[PDB]
Amino acid sequence: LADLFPGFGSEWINTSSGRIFARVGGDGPPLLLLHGFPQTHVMWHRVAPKLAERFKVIVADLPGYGWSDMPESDEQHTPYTKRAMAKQLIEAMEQLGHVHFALAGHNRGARVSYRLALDSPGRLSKLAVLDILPTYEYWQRMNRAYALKIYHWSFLAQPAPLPENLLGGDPDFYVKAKLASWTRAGDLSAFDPRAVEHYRIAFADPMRRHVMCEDYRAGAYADFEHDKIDVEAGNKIPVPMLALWGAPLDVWRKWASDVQGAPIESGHFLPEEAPDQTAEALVRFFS
Amino acid sequence: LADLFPGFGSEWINTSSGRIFARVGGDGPPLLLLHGFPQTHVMWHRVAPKLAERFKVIVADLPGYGWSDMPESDEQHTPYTKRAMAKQLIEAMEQLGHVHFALAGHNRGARVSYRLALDSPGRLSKLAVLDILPTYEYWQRMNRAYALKIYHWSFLAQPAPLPENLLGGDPDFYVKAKLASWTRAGDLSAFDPRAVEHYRIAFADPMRRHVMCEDYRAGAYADFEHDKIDVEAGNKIPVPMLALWGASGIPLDVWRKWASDVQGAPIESGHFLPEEAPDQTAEALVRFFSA
Ligand SMILES: [Ca+2]
Ligand SMILES: [Cl-]
Ligand SMILES: [Cl-]
Ligand SMILES: [Cl-]
Ligand SMILES: [Cl-]
Ligand SMILES: [Cl-]
Repeated sequence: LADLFPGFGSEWINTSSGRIFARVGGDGPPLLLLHGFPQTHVMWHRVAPKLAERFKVIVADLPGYGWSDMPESDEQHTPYTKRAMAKQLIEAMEQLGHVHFALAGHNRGARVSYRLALDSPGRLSKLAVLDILPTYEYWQRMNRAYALKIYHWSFLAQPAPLPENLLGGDPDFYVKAKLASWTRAGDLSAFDPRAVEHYRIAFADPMRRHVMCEDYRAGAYADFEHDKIDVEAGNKIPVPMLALWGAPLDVWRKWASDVQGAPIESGHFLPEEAPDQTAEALVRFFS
Repeated sequence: LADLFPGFGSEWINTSSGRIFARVGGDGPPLLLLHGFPQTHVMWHRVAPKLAERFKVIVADLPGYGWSDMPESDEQHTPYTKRAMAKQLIEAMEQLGHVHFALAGHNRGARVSYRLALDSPGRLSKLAVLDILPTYEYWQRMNRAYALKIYHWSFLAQPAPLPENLLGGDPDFYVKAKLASWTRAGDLSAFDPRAVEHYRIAFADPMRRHVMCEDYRAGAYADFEHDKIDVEAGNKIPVPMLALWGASGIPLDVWRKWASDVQGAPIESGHFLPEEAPDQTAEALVRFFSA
């Protein structure tokens, strides 16, 4: 497994729920970067150096993902809810003395990030979300077309052990196919092979796959209900925020009072498919 | 594999799309019985002997299922569309000299049946559909709760080889889980173990699993489009129809939008009416088809 973060250290950060693994590099204002599914912190490897020219960059594995410890889940999926994950990452950031920081997230990590912003806006100076809409919005959009496109939101949310059983036959296939299918190219050619190996190794562990299913179960149930409370109360994120998407601002303006955004010429995996454009947009925004 | 239709004959019926396997028994007016997923013609074993007291009963494996041949599919899933399956079964029935017949279907076979009625109503005297709504209706209701409660429509419809590869590591566990999950009780107690073995052996063949996925792909795409044309156009089935459904399975208001002469009732059952509630299902069918 390759070290794809030149000039970054490696830290296990203690919390009350378990250690968070992170790569840490740079100097200046602090910036946390959160990956999603089916990836690890490594996804940020093409953009984190650019950001570290200006910021102290913390590139964390989500709770239960990568090298982070796996808290024990429960019937309501609680440690893998985005509220819970956000609380754990706030604790981790406190261990570093960061109580007000910038945050960028992608995929599940972006969901942690907007939930963090809704629950604890004082923690964030600025927020960026990469290629997502709020969980509530995806569920509200879940007609035939969406059910077919984002089938994994309901498949992975089926009660255990259904998805776990199926995934264990040929995990490597599935992860590689999901990586590829979500890119513009529809193959793996946008990824560094070393990064793909990180993703594959993580996905090969049944306990790590189980976490991912718990994350999607939370996405279908508690996360949805947490979002629904905010939409019903008319709550909006006050934190200055950037929404980037792969070629949404209308949607985010319903959720956030100070939001800007732009399409990036990319499939889903912006930091790997479009690293120069992504980095430039993030540096400009967070400066 | 057990013979679950003692005294019925066996036929392999040629069509332009491949052979249809059927068990054939009884005497009287012709009645075709069509199973669905993840089953075979054996699902009817607890009702067919009762029906054979009153009808000439033809218990067919769907195109690509059980012992029927498996036509090669195409990009539009054409042979596994309900339109195409219905055409094929019409040909098979003509080979037996049945150009006007009664028809009952369950699950995918019920979808073949109502599509047959929409395309070729003159073929049918009467039709029964067991524990289904039209494909269009399933998709139109789609929202979070249905996506989560009923996920396999979208999963099995993903482009190949995604579901095929996921199903190939441990097929027995998935087929058994689906059979159980759709019953009233959530276990395998409703089924004869010998029938389960038929289902398991069918599902063990990767080519048979590919057909099932193609059937669900058709269900997401062309079948949905075919139904959409009919509902939008206001076309209704004129054939007298029975909708029989499980109280723990899926209606008559829905069907009335699709059919001009429909009656129906629930039965206390999960989805698998002919196995879970065989006496009641047999009686309901005998009454409807004999009246
Ligand atoms: Ca002949
Ligand atoms: Cl996501
Ligand atoms: Cl056709
Ligand atoms: Cl069905
Ligand atoms: Cl249905
Ligand atoms: Cl009964």
